[PDB]
Amino acid sequence: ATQTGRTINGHTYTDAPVDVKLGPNTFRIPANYLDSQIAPWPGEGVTLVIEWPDMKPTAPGARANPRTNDFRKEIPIRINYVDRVPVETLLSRLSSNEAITEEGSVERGDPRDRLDQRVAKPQTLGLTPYAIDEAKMVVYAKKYEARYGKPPVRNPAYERDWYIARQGDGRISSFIKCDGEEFRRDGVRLEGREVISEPGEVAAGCVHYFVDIDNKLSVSLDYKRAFLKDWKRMEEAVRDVIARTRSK
Ligand SMILES: [Br-]
Ligand SMILES: [Br-]
Ligand SMILES: [Br-]
Ligand SMILES: [Br-]
Ligand SMILES: [Br-]
Ligand SMILES: [Br-]
Ligand SMILES: [Br-]
Ligand SMILES: [Br-]
Ligand SMILES: [Br-]
Ligand SMILES: [Br-]
Ligand SMILES: [Br-]
Ligand SMILES: [Cl-]
Ligand SMILES: [Cl-]
Ligand SMILES: [Cl-]
Ligand SMILES: [Cl-]
Repeated sequence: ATQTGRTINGHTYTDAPVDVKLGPNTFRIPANYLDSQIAPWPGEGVTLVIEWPDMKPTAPGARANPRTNDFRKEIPIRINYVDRVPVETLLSRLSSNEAITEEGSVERGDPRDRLDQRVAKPQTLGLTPYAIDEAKMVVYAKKYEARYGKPPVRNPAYERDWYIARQGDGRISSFIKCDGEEFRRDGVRLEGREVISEPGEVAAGCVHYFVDIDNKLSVSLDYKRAFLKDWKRMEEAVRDVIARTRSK
């Protein structure tokens, strides 16, 4: 309860901790982490926000309208208690197509949405890029056309670049999908602490997944592809929050 921001519509914004339930655990999260900067929205899970480049929360109340922070620096963080699926296999199930294709359908053989049909690329930023295998699309498009009378649609929005990081035993520990350079340009540029946008350009986006197996949490970040180089500091900032705020 140390720091104080504006008072708007009667509410004085502070960084005082707020009790947040995720499964059976209670996390005492400084209010200014929260998307609302007051209390969790109704529903399961919570949304936090951190700010590029130092992965610190928005100053208390600075996101409240009229905002005083720079919205282009925000990185929204959806944290969920995982109780509908196994947390230990979540990242492998997101990177395949068992859920979005029917058992034994032509679409279950789609190489685009299965990690085990994509092609590993050379490491960069500690990530293994995984690319679409156009040779497998030829075979797929044949059985798809012969069975529907139509060649399959190559919609660039659903042909994202994928990135994988792994633990020593091979388990997936990070999974990131980004708009391809064919779908979207970066739409912003960075030098130092500040990000200024390119108008008429839609910023390329990534979604970035990881889990906390011990707390049974999934974490989903949505951020501009221009921020991708700092993916590890983002994980580090969120895992520190999770570690520090959990009520022992
Ligand atoms: Br919230
Ligand atoms: Br609501
Ligand atoms: Br302020
Ligand atoms: Br779930
Ligand atoms: Br390599
Ligand atoms: Br997709
Ligand atoms: Br895995
Ligand atoms: Br993990
Ligand atoms: Br922007
Ligand atoms: Br998405
Ligand atoms: Br904290
Ligand atoms: Cl509280
Ligand atoms: Cl919950
Ligand atoms: Cl590899
Ligand atoms: Cl490995």
